[PDB]
Amino acid sequence: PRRRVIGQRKILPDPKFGSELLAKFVNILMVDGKKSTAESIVYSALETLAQRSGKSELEAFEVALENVRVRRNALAMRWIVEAARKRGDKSMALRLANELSDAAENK
Amino acid sequence: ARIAGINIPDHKHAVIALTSIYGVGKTRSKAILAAAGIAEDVKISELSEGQIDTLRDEVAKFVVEGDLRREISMSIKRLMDLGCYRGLRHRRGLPVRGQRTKTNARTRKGPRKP
Amino acid sequence: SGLGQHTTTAARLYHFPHGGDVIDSPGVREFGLWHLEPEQITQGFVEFHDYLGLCKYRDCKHDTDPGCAIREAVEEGKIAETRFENYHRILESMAQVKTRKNFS
Amino acid sequence: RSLKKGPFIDLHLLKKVEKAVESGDKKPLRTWSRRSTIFPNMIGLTIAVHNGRQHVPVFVTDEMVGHKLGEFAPTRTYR
RNA sequence: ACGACCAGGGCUACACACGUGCUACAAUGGCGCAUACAAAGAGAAGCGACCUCGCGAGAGCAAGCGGACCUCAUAAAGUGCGUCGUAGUCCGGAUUGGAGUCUGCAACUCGACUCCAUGAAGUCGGAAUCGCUAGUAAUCGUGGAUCAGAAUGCCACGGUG
Ligand SMILES: Nc1nc2c(ncn2[C@@H]2O[C@H](COP(=O)(O)OP(=O)(O)NP(=O)(O)O)[C@@H](O)[C@H]2O)c(=O)[nH]1
Ligand SMILES: [Mg+2]
Ligand SMILES: [Mg+2]
Ligand SMILES: [Mg+2]
Ligand SMILES: [Zn+2]
Repeated sequence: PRRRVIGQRKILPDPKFGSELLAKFVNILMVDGKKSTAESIVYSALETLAQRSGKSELEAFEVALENVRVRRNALAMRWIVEAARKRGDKSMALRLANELSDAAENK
Repeated sequence: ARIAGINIPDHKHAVIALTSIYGVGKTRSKAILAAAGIAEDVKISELSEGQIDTLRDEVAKFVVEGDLRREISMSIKRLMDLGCYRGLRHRRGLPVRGQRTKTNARTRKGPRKP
Repeated sequence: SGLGQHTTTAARLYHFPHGGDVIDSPGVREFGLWHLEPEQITQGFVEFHDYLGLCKYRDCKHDTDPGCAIREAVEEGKIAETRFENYHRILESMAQVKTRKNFS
Repeated sequence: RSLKKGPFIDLHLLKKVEKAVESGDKKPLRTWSRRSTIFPNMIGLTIAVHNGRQHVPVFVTDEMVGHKLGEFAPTRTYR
């Protein structure tokens, strides 16, 4: 970093929606290299956000992303995941869905 | 519902509620429900009194009560009153079956004090 | 004016009228604590022997650590606070004497 | 611990039991077999069990049957 | 005799201190059923299938194979369904008792493993301190050396990432 000035890696996007930004979101929640169990929680959390908390699933995540703002998007997604773990609900898909609901209404 | 195991099981599933009796784990609770004919996911609700007393008879083969406390205790009293080496381990609160006593003996020794 | 002078030399030997000897000392303002570890500083005080092993952690600096039972004994009043504040002055002196190096 | 096909006992100590039954009880018998399984024909005898430097006599009791002679002799002195 | 032989004991002790690890404190999980995908090695005083018995550790019977053939050897995470619903719990497994397997002249001091039962502390850890810039970190299992037997250590190997 003192001499070695290089860029940052560009991972493959979301296979479901074609979103580059959502591919970085599932990697933060992913622990122990478990991609298969991480993306199932994120997909089920957004479907709760889409069907019962407002349409335009890709736009509904962006409104929740906008209030908590490369590094600006990185710190915003990290604050959602880490605050979702310390909640009172039952599952990780239910906790992160309520965090995106609160971030959409900036509270 | 009061069993011969007088301590009242919690109002939950059958294989979990039988575990609260001293001397019935997870495996033995499965053996009683298999011998009686009651499913393991049946709660205390709808478990009729004709289905509770048939669990009293199946558990009656095993002594699982404060009477089981004294039988474990007097088995240790057989060791300590005899004067054996293993009986000396129980009287001071030291590990018996080969655990070291340099460090990491906190369960047997009790909390630390210099 | 407000100080003391060390006129008499190192040590002169005499005898008691009953028995034993006397040894005079110089006027000394020196503190050599290069001997051993700060674990031995904990052993250098009498009443602090009986209060070891009572704090939260097994290792403790006893100044900025939460739950120090030795600090609770000073706050209770069984240990005077003059001795406690001077105790960490000994520990902060070892942050100032040790600086260059010295070894025997 | 040990398998059920035959409880182990040393041959020299088994000979010491047989003469003790016929000729009656004697002075406490010094031995080194800390690994022998106690049989019911030994009840009443006093066997001196070696523990590293000395021999400690052990009066055999009825409920000692099945145990080892090494379970009655501490090998270290603690203070 | 500072030599040598043998028996037993000690190297594994216990009021404590320190460094190094494993498993945890859990719903990104626990358990039950169903089920998919590895690479790299080891094997003749050895690996030991199939069949049969035991809840199980295993045992009996008994081939194949000095081996790209046969055996260890069904990889585990994952996937699908059901369950528990945030608690000292169907978390976590310590400790202890009882009943046993196998190794070996011989498992008390001091072995491994299975079964039943018991269910400590612990609900994410102060000052301080370490590793790591990519198939890396993290995590999942497998194999080997040592070895009659005795791996949370070490050496390798892949899976996901
Ligand atoms: N008023 C009074 N003066 C005293 C007393 N004891 C000593 N002094 C005085 O104090 C002074 C110092 O005494 P001194 O014994 O020489 O001190 P020191 O510690 O030996 N000095 P040094 O360090 O040179 O050896 C002397 O002038 C002495 O007379 C006392 O009880 N009362
Ligand atoms: Mg029970
Ligand atoms: Mg558990
Ligand atoms: Mg580098
Ligand atoms: Zn303290």
